[PDB]
Amino acid sequence: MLILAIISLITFVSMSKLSDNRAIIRLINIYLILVLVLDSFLYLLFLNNQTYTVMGELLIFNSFTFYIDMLIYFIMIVISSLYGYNLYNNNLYKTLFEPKKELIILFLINILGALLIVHSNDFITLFVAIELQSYSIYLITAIYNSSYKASKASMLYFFMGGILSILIAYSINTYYSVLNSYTLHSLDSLIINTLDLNLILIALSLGLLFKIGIAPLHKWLISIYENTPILITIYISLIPKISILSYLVLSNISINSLVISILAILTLLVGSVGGLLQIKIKRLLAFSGLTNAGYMMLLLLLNNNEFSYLYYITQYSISHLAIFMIIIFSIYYINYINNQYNPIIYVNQLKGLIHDNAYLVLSMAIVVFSFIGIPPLLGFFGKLNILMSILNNGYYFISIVLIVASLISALYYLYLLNVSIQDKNNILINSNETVSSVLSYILSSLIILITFGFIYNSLIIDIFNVYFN
Amino acid sequence: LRAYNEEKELALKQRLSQLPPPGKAFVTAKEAELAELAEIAALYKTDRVGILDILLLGNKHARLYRDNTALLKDYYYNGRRILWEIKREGAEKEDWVNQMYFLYAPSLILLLIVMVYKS
Amino acid sequence: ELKPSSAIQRGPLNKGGWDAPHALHNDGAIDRYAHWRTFYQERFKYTRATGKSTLIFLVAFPALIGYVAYQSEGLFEFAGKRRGESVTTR
Amino acid sequence: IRASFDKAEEPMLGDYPDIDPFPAQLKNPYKKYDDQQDRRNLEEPLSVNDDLYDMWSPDRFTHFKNQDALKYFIGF
Amino acid sequence: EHQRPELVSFDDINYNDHKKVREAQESYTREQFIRLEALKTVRKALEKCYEESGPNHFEDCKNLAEQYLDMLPTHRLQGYLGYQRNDPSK
Amino acid sequence: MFLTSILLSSLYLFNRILAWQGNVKHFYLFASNLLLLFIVVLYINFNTFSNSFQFNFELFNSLNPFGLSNSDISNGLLFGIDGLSLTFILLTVLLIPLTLLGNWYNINFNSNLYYTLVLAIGLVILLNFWALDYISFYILFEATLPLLFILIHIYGSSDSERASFYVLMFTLSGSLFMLLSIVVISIVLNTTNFINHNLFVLSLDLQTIIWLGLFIAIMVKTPLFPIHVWLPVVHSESPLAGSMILAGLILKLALYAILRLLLPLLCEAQILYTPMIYIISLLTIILTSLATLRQIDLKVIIAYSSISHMGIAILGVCSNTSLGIYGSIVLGVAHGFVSPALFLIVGGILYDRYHIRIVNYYKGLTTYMPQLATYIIILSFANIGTPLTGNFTGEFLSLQGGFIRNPIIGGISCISVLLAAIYQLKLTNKLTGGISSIYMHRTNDVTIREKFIMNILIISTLIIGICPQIMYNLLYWTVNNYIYII
Amino acid sequence: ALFTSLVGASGLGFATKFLSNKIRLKPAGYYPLGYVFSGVAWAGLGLVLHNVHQHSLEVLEKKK
Amino acid sequence: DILNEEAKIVQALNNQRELTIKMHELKREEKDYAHSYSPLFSDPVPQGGSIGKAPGSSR
Repeated sequence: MLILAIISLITFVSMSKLSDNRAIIRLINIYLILVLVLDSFLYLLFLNNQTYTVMGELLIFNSFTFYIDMLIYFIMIVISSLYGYNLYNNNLYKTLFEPKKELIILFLINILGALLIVHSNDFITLFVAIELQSYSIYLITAIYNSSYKASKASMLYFFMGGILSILIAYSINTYYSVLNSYTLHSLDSLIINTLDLNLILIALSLGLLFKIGIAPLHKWLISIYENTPILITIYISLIPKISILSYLVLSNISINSLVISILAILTLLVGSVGGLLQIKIKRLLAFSGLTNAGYMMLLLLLNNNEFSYLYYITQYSISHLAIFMIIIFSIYYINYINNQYNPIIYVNQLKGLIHDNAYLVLSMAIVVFSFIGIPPLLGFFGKLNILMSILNNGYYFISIVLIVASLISALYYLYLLNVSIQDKNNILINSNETVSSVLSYILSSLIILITFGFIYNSLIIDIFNVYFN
Repeated sequence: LRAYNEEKELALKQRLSQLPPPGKAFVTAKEAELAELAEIAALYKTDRVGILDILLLGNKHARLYRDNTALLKDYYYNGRRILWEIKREGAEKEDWVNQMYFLYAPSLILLLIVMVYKS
Repeated sequence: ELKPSSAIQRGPLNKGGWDAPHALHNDGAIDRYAHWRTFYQERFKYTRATGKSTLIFLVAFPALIGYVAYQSEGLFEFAGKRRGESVTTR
Repeated sequence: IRASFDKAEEPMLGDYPDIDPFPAQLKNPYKKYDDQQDRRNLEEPLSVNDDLYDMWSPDRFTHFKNQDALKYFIGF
Repeated sequence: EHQRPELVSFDDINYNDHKKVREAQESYTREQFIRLEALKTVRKALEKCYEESGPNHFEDCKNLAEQYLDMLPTHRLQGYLGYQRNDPSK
Repeated sequence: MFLTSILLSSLYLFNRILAWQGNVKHFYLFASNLLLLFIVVLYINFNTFSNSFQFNFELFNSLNPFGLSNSDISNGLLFGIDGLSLTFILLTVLLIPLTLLGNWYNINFNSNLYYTLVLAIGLVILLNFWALDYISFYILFEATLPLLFILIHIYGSSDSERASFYVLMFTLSGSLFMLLSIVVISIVLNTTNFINHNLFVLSLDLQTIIWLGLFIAIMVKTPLFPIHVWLPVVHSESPLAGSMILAGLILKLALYAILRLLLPLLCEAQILYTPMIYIISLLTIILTSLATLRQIDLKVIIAYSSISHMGIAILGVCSNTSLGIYGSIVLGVAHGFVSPALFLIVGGILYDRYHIRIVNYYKGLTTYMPQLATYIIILSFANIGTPLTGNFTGEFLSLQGGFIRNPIIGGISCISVLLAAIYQLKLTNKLTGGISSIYMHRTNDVTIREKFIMNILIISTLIIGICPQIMYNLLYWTVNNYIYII
Repeated sequence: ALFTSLVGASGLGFATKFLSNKIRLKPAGYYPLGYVFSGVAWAGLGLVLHNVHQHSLEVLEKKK
Repeated sequence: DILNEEAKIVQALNNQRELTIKMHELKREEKDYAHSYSPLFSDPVPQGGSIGKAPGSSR
């Protein structure tokens, strides 16, 4: 029902003025909510990992991908809900965070692009959809055009996206140059014995992966993720992660990969140490985004990992999502604002956040504890079940470099809290306006999920056991 | 039935609004102001709370009570740090001593008893 | 142009509470002594004396105890003996 | 400055003044300091390794030299 | 009341139900205390031999004294794990 | 219906005490005090005749996410006790209002924050001893750490940033290496349980490396030699109750963990590997206790004192003998008594009076506070390990058990009685003697509450010192339950 | 038990309004009617999720 | 009574263990074509591109 939304709504936006831009996004917010609520029951379409191949050996719908298919709608409700609702009713928050005319169109185009990867059996549908989401992120970076860093980052993202376009296409071309298929029934543990399809599927993997921030190709996504405005990055550091990683975990095309393991080690190492000497918050946050995809590279190596993947996805797409919205709240209390597109940069600027409220701080504190695996949190059991999959198949040195990465990570995650609870010398006593209710209520929801998410630890394991097998 | 006073508590803040700060109230090293204030300090001791009465009421009454008791706590202890204040008698027991000598210590003694006889 | 909203009315923080009178006349020499002490590691370096200490207690002393413990592992059995019985197991 | 470890503690300090240590017990008592209990005037720059030159430091007998007195004891 | 629950071996009790396993652990435990009480009682008697004897305790209760010193290595807590975690004749 | 309505009433009572009173400092004490009577009535109906775990319940089951469950299939979180598990709860609950008492006239800044935090970390370490699964024991083994980190960073003395960092850093370091072995045994056995595992064995080479995980977890948490990095400089900037609850509870919690986790399924590897323990154990006694003698900060001496007992405790743990286990428990409960009273000596009384914890300011304290000086000295004498205080009663049994397992390591271990005394009396006489220092105005004496905490803690040492058998009616199972001398 | 699960899910919703007020710098009880709405919706998820889990278990029972 | 309670609990946990270990075997079990790909079209036989087809291509 994405296309059924899009074809109506672009007619609707074209027939609309410029002041309706909040209300269209409010409509799409409620729309995606009702898509999830009124049609949730399609998990009943299987009972024993019963997998459908739809549109004739082209799409693949299954037990697994239905989850990510729900997840992207769930996060898009939040992202849309940022736009459509004011933060405050101020002059500042209407010359900041005012969406463009075409923006909400480009999101559902991107969600079409993201879903047509995870549901794709064919390499051709893969290629069309990665071009689709690449063009999506090209525009969504370049749409806030009157910022020099925005256009510079759009070009920067563009050329590496073009290299990975041609590299994935060359991998598909080479796989076709040795085989007359494009699907993945042609692997089936028999050609792997007798044909060197290692290097070709490895080169497929690398080309798919280097749109993430995989550490040979390291600095450029980080330069994007700071040169973007503070709003767009909370969308574009999430969707290209969980789209293609759900593809790559769905089809384990590189098992016992010598290449992916070494790159996973180097990913965790340079992300953890790259988070260290940095005072720009978008940097720090993007390196967190790197190391968590570092864990994703570990989950790429295994065989039959649909638990630890999906659980760490719904971990990450809540916690990583929510810490942005916390520092989106935090820019009201700061004392210096530059850069209309990108108000906070320096982590120094939220120096006295606890003498503003205790509760945004506590909510920030538990989610930054959620990145480091603090055991009563939902963020913990992700790393726990990763390691229950790691030593399941003997990635021993990978496990100990995971521990090194977790400690060196948790050093810089606490740097936020080192800043956040200190003296400020100029404390708030009375603000006139409040924060718009249900916008903040979403953050309350997303944080009670993280704190009280070990409640449904048992029931998600039962749903895992019945449905996914 | 410890039901506290309403209108007196309304009138208490009317006195409080005219009062000088606690950081002033005893910086004068007589009783032109001392005689009223060290009997205002008895209103911290006067014990009108309402055991059941606090349950049955509203947040404005609670906030008004809280500001009252805060300033009464101030003027109770500040002139105690200077000098009712001009007295010297240790008969005021303390705050914590209710639920520790009557709960904590006898339960600890009971714990000692049970550890002896269970042996 | 971009300054935060006027509806803050922020006030200065207090520590909260009472100026206790200073019951201590601090010695600047004693204070800089202890502040020199508690951050010793920020100026620590390697010398010959450092190397002597870390030769002994980091390597040599545990190797001495390792020569004691593994060589004398389960030898002695001092439970109840007799005049003439062996004391060890080896 | 004085002892072996004292000269072996010199290159650590960066901003300490490096005074000469001297046992306060071996200062005379008839000078009138601030701390008559410790023979110490108030703003006195303390020694690096103070507590071997405190009054609370051990006694440090002064008649025989240490290395010399060791010979007398082993001779007995 | 002085109850007497039964003794259960660790041989042939099918180490899957917690009932028989825990009963066997407690049985081998409480019986070991019964074994300990022999040492305690003979000590209580041996000191009384020393009390009455004066000088001739050397020849009065030499057998009682070496009885104590023989019982000493074989009367102590020894753990139910050692018989539980292993099997002799294997 | 009724048990639900209890909480439904109590939260409303809580909201109205929030409304009328400003501080819930009274009602925090009121809850934590009733926790005694709760646990003591649980102690009354305790069956001493059962190694069997008595008060069992499950949380977070499938069939009941929120609450109690009675099923034939259970993946939840088990809870239950015996003895060993029990006394430390009893160590806890007679301690936790006291530190909650400990800051009564102290704070004067965000109190409803601070006392909630102090009570909350203790409620976590309550259920640490109720836990029965490796997951369940782990998941509140670091639920401490959030509200420990906040409690150190705010309310720190000075340079508390480094202190709060280290109490995260090294604890988290050992935390992960605990979790490694937890994951390995949770996929080999697929039972996190403190019940089933006595039935299970491992191969010797596997049992080697999982011990290598768990042991350098506890090497962090009970600080052996590559750790006690953090132990000085986490006490030395901690606020009062946090330092007290650390040295009274967290150390003995890891001491409980090596009894509970390691020993009963590490039977076949630890007989190889106790000399590896004993090298490090004797070393972290001798080296730390010698390092006490040149310490300028006042609280840091009591910190290294808290090392020097646990070094004795763990060799009695791994003594593989009877007296070592019982000595380890009585060392744990006695040090959890005597040590937070010493933090009342440095951070409790004195730091409120002068805000400076340097030793050299403080001499001649007897002349203006004699009835402080009494509580100075006899508490110090308890820290040495005089008899009639339980400290020597623990020391003697544990030194004896360590003498059993290897006699020469115990013969050099015995000098710790000297080495504990050297710094303690070197501190005590300098605090006691001489003229009252010129730096020092006469301040207020020991208050009623600060007499009162000391009155509880010293008598709690003396009860065990006159009779260590006051708690023997619990442990006598677990004195047997962890021996593998076949 | 279904009702005991519902009580916990509605308690989660009560915490949602409780947290949201504290970011809005409101008091604890500011807009009480919202505690009803959050009291339903999260409880509604506990309606759905437990109805999932019921429907899970029987499937396993039909494979024996 | 307490031993009966623990009999129930330990048997519940062994039911849990022998639940999960079996479910792990249920993961790594060889899946049929009907579950793995489309349920209908039970053969994988492609037989595609039928306009210029030649009699004799099946084998």
